[PDB]
Amino acid sequence: SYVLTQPPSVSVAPGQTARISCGGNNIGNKGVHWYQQKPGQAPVVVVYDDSDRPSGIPERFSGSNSGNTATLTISRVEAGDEADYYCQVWDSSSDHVVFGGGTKLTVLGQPKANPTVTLFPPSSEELQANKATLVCLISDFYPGAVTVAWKADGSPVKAGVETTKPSKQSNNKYAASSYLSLTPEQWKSHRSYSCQVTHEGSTVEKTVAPTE
Amino acid sequence: EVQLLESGGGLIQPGGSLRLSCAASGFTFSRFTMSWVRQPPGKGPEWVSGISGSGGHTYYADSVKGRFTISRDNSKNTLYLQMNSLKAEDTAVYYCAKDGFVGQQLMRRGPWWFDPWGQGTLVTVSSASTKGPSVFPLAPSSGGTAALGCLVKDYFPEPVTVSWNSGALTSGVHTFPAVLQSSGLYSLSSVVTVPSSSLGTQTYICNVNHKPSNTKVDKKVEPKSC
Amino acid sequence: NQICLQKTTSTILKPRLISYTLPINTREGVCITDPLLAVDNGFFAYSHLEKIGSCTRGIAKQRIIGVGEVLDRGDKVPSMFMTNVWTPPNPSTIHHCSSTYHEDFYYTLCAVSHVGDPILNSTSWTESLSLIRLAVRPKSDSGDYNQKYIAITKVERGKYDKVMPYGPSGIKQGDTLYFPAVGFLPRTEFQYNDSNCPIIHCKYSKAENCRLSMGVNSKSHYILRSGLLKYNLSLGGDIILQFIEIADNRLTIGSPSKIYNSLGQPVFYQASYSWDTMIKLGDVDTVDPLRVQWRNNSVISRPGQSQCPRFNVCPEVCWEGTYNDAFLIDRLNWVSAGVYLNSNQTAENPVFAVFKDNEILYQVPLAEDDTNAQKTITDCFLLENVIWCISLVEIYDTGDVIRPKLFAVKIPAQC
Ligand SMILES: *[C@@H]1O[C@H](CO)[C@@H](O)[C@H](O)[C@H]1NC(C)=O
Ligand SMILES: *[C@@H]1O[C@H](CO)[C@@H](O)[C@H](O)[C@H]1NC(C)=O
Ligand SMILES: *[C@@H]1O[C@H](CO)[C@@H](O)[C@H](O)[C@H]1NC(C)=O
Ligand SMILES: *[C@@H]1O[C@H](CO)[C@@H](O)[C@H](O)[C@H]1NC(C)=O
Ligand SMILES: [Cl-]
Ligand SMILES: [Zn+2]
Repeated sequence: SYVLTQPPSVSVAPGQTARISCGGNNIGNKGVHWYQQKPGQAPVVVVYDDSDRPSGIPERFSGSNSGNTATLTISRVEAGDEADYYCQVWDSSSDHVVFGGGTKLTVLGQPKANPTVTLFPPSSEELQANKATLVCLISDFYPGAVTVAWKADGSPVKAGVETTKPSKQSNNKYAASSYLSLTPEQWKSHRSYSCQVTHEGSTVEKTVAPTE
Repeated sequence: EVQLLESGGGLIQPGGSLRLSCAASGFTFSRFTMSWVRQPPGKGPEWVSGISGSGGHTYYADSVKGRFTISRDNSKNTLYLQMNSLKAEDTAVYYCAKDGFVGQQLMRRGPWWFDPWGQGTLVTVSSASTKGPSVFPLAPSSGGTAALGCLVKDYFPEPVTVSWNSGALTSGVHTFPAVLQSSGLYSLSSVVTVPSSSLGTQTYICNVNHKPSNTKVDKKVEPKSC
Repeated sequence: NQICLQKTTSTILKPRLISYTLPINTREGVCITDPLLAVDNGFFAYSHLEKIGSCTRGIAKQRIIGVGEVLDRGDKVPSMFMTNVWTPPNPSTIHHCSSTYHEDFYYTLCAVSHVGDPILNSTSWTESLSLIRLAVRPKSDSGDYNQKYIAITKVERGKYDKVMPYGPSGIKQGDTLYFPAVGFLPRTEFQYNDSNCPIIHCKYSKAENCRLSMGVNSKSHYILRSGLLKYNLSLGGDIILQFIEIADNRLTIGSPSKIYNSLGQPVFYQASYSWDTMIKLGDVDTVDPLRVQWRNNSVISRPGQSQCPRFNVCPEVCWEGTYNDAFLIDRLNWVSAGVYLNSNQTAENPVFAVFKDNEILYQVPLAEDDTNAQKTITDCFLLENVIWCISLVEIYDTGDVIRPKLFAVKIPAQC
């Protein structure tokens, strides 16, 4: 029931010193612990009891707790440090262990690369099966995070959308895909459909029309 | 060294029951509090339940109380989780986690923290039955290139495999990872970027193979006539 | 001696902050720890340790042992007015001080150590005890009347290797002082019968859990047994210190304790530092040997950790808990007053309460729900003919010095 709040994203360059935040109401009244989770692995404790350091953890990982925010600052940041960071406390008003939402720490070993977007309308075979699926394919973007928004004409659509987590390609860039599932009557009822991919503040837009 | 080895995960329908086990070594098992911590896909971890070294006290999260049972056999160094009446939102990777504190203190600032974690065991609560894909063509008609592909739709479970022209076409091929829909079925697309020069002189067929349902579909992707 | 005897969720208790009259200054990275409080016969004793930096791992700056008078400060609220303060030269060497009032002086018995807390370094500690006598009403031109320091050398320990004061305050009986104390006994010499550990309704308990948990860990060289340190002032000569072990009825690990006068008789409290976490207090049946008629109290416990949390009753091997004593204010109805921590596994949420064995009559929070608080010491008394209790509470300030606070609570005569 006690709530821990974390910033969703944090970015630095190699060897730069980063600072991750864990916010909770009067969080100085609680002992904060920090875990690091590299992709495909289990989390690992890097700070416990606000500031104590477990043996085997480099000294550059440091923790502190005061007032309404605990902070895990990492100095001399390195490409190995790209991981998800979670803070954690014990809530004695509920006897619960509470986690934060997590902070993606990104250190950029690459210049920014805008995604290439291709939009596919529903095929005639799928339409003859009384189904319609819009296929928006996103490739070759760095860093690996995008936001997809679909539009019916100029109007937003938010039901029937499924977007994948980004995956790293073989060229170290990222790819993703988003699917808009439509009924045949709501596919034909509009003049145009658009998939808008927003990557690092810039948006790339692709449009398809039901009337070929 | 301390090892935690989880097992018992798998696929189950909503309302079913699964039993997780965690094999522990490297420490005196009965002197430490042990917990299960789960991580739904794409989200952060969530504490499920914990148990004291003797098992005299059990602790549960509200989301899980009344359905799961934490227990512990100290002669076997094994931690258990009997999950009953499973729901779709219970789908996650479930971790064994050992209390990291060692020493003698009367009180602890943070009485619950975890070191180490196991590598976890995956639990999938889904209604999906095994189903072959429906394969639809993505017709081509961006520079001097065209993009054509295949849509591998509504199949379960993973994986599928996609080839083009029986492996003769590999350059410019991009098979995207699948999406998991509301229904629990997967969909993916594979796209080849080709010269538009070649649209009238080379044929393109995608080869989709879904071994779980023994489904092999070949789909010729041709330019549409508008 | 009229107090309300009916339970009520109304807040009829109005705690007053009275720390203004004590020298507890606040600064950037100063922590004040290891506190002591005693109130007897209109006088008091107080002590704390000023540290620089970490409250637990910080450097020792100043230790003070002070006495004075408890007086109506001007608005019919009692407060503590210091008259005589002593300062030891090496503040990192003084440990586990215990104060007892007797005939115009406060006698504080302290342990001397250059290895840290003796509890956490039992075998390396060479037993060293001393006593500082402070007059509650100082005189000029008096020599050693105001302050007298004596090292203890005659110690009778019985079967125990080392003995040590272990609690905030003690009691006098005639002209003999009694201090809360602890004896270090090697495990090998400890006589205990496993069949006596009560696991009967404890499915996950083992017979060995009691004997193992009499030390700070299962493989500890020593077990700790609480008791008394006796000093007969009428003897004279070279002072003799006598350890009196506590009886084995409801035995728990040696822990900071308090023996005190209430309504003409000695009362005892012992901190629950293991698996028997229900509050341990009651009238003293006999001082020597020491036997306590523990109350069968069903409403007050202490925060622990995950193995023996609050309200644990079944034997485990655990060294967890806090010191939160209670003061008997009415022996006929056996009612007590004290501060407890309203948390299962963390030291937070202090609540001043007036309670019987099986019922909390009334209570009031002393801070916010989340405010950190560890040790609490409560002593009650008459001011004119009004019943007051004074409560020292270790409290953590989120904004800032982390320091003890002093509260005066009037016990209502009516409802
Ligand atoms: C503390 O433990 C008791 C049982 O011992 C339980 O009833 C109570 O809900 C717990 N408190 C919290 C805040 O969970
Ligand atoms: C405990 O005593 C030993 C003596 O052998 C010495 O390391 C030191 O004085 C103490 N250690 C700690 C950590 O307090
Ligand atoms: C203290 O010593 C005196 C002798 O001076 C003796 O009469 C008295 O009984 C002793 N009291 C105690 C409690 O031992
Ligand atoms: C507490 O209960 C025990 C066991 O019934 C009894 O022997 C003891 O006298 C009781 N204590 C009080 C103060 O009544
Ligand atoms: Cl161990
Ligand atoms: Zn519409």
